[PDB]
Amino acid sequence: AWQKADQILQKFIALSILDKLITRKWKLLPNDHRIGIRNFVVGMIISMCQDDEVFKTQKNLINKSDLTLVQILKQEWPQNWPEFIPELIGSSSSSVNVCENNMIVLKLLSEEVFDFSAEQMTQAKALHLKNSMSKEFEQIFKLCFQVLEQGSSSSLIVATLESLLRYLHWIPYRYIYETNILELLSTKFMTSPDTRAITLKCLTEVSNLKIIKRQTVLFFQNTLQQIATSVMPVTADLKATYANANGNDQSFLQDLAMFLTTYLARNRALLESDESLRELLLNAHQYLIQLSKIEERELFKTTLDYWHNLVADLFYEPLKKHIYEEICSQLRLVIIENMVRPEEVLVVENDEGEIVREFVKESDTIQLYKSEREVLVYLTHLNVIDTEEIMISKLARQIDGSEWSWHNINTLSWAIGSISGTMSEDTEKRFVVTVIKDLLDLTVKKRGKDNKAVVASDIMYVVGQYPRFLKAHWNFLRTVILKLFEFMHETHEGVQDMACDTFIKIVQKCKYHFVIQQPRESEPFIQTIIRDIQKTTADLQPQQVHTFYKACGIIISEERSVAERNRLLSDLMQLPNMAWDTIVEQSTANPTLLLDSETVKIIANIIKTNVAVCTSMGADFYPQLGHIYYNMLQLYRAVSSMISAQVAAEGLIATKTPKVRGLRTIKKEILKLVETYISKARNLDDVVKVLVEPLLNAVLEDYMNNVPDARDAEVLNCMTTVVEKVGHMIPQGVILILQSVFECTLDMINKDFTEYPEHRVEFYKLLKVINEKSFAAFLELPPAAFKLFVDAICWAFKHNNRDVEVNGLQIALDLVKNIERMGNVPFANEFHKNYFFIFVSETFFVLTDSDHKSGFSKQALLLMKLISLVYDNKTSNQVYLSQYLANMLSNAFPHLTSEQIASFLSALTKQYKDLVVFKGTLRDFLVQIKEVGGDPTDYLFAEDKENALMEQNRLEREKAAKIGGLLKPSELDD
Repeated sequence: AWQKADQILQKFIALSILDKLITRKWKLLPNDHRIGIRNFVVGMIISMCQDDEVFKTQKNLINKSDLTLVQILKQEWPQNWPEFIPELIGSSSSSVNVCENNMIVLKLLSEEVFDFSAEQMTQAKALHLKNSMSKEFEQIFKLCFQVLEQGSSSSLIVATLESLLRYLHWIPYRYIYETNILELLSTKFMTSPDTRAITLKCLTEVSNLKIIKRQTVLFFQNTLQQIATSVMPVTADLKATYANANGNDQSFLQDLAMFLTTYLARNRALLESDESLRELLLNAHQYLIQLSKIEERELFKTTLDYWHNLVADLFYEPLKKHIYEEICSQLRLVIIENMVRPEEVLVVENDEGEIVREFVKESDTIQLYKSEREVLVYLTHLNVIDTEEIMISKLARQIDGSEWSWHNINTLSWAIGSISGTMSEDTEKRFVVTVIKDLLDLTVKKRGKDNKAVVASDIMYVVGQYPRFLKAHWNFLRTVILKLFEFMHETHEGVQDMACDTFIKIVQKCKYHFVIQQPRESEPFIQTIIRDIQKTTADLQPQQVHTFYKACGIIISEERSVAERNRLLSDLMQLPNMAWDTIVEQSTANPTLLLDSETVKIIANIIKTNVAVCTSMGADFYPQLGHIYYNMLQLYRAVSSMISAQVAAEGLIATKTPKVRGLRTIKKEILKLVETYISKARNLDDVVKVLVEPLLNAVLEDYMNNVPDARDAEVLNCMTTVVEKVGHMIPQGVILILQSVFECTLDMINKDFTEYPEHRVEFYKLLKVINEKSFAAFLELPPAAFKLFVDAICWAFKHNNRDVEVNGLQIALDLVKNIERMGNVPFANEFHKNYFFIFVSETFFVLTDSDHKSGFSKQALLLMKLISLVYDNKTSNQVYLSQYLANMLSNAFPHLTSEQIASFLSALTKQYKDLVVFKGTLRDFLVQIKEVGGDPTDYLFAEDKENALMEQNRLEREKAAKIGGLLKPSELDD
């Protein structure tokens, strides 16, 4: 029906008609109608553009005719339109407006077919397009260059530069460097403010090509000269300029930062060698120092990434450092004055200059901090005298009041804390003594809740970053702890939270010092701490009280003598054990207390207190656990009746009520306490003899018999740690666990991939450890349940959730490993008959699934082991498996010919020992197979590049560890 085209032009739904044909019926038309159509569209576009009024007030229709033309080139060009570019050039010299619109065409075309993607052009497919279509990237360049030499129109030149940028990566590099285009860009087009932005982007892009030495210097020289001349001198206050600039000028300053950093990262060594370009070198860095003062996240990160490169290089190569000494001096100041907030600092300034407890934990910020800390640490090693001097003289100006402000004391505190590990122990000692004296003196000077909160957070930050100093100076340690206790009485919850966090952080390093009796002291500080605990912690929220008891438990586990450690534990637990004996009394007399918010809250917080101490004490917590254990399990049973009663009485809807939520929190914390102890228990035979049976008895039937919405995923998690630590010697216990949680949980999660997301995760963690530690339990299952196990396994690795998929694959691998192990036994024959093919097809399906971007390597390994399971067995039915696989491949890839299927099948089964080679075979074929079709292929290479990055990070970390201060104390063990 399309035929009525050429006339309507030579229009809203008229161009829409061609669009439906080009996208759905184009490759059907003979070469006849295709030459005709492409010609009358290039024709009528040209007509519109030669008329000025149509050109001016109509760019909207010229736009979608360009989009139409692009859709044509995508299909026709180059193989069936070998002379499009000549027809482009030809028609361009005939009219200025045609030429400009032709530039827009070039741009849109590259946006559609060339720079659809760009960065990952480091590969064979784009390298194909580049040097095979070289002849007409040569033409596109030549057109752009000729237009730039004799072009007049601002909008034309802009359009030309926009397409240039789009094409720079395609053009034989010869043409960028032997032409005078680089001189042209870096002078005339930097001078003109209309062309400036795009020219800078172009030149940035040039610093990213595959590489002349003289020209790269030259264009940088020109560009810097033209900025100084036409835009702003190196001395300009860019922080101010930026703050007051419009959108265009801000964008320009960002582009300048990008240009300088990218050029200098690549070409710095060039400029360092010739001691004639030193000024230009320092000048470009001086510009970046100015840019680095701008208050804008992305501009700041852009500069910082570059400084990190520079100063890491100078530290490893110190003979270069003299060159940049003044630049590094300015940079210390910029960084010290513009520190990102460490994650340890829990109070913040909002919109209305209110000091609050941050809600949000931004980890975009955590990476910015990490990079800034490293820059400051490298700068500190480069000049530790300058660094210390800056920080101490800045602190003096906080103290004399001349530069006092929240912002200034914060950034400086954060910098001081961020360089812990950079100094010798001696230099650090003198440094930290002064800083702490000054920050304490600020806590006395600066009154009001706000002041107090700001300065408290800074002093807590600093002391928590210098445990090495505290460990060596018992007097400062005690004083610092007493001050933290004082902070725990402040009304600001952010300050309290940080006081408990800092207490914990220092105790992790200094615990020994709290347990021994110090000279000058009547008793170990842990004794004093415990006796005053009720006073010390009276203002804390329960969550902070739990941290405080956690820190005490870390100190108590330093006492290696049993009677004394047990008595410290008993003393620590006096308050929660008193509350526990009371509430156990009261609640068992009147079980409806369990529906009371306050009572539930009391119980939950007792259990949480025990979890917190157990987390720190591990195996040493047993006397306390054994003190509450039976009443705790009775409480669990009692709370479980309450919950079932509300469900029976109200509906399912009961689980949404606060009463039932409150009741389940008790069950969840009890399961956490027991999981936590069993995960660290040393006495495993006692765990089995005394703890396990009452635990399974209290928890398993209750889980099995509850309604789905009232089953706690925490039961699965507790059972995973039980099986993991003692599963090897509770075979009956593991069978009960399976019997109680297996079918009923599988029923909850086998309808979709999303409902009961924690049950899903904890279910496959539990199956993986059962399959591993007590595989015999899966044989005590009736065959109907084994069948369910096999389906559940496949179901798991069908998820896109990594935290389920990885376990499904592991369990499939452990199961096949097992079946491989038993050889020619009845069960293996059953497995082949009933389950082996399910695993083969389900594995191959997820492995080929383009939507399933996770897990390639392990899936390939499982397919390898399945294939090995048959072809490595001399008496198995091998040709049957080859026929099955030929059918499966034919079905997955219907477009392959029989010989292509043959060749894939044969390469697939040729070897099944070396995973690296197998993976490569599979990838080679799947990439070829999915090229024809356009399906995605990177998922195939993603596990590898994620593994190379992790290796890269582990190497960096190992180097960083040798440089004092790069890793913070908390990251050191310890």
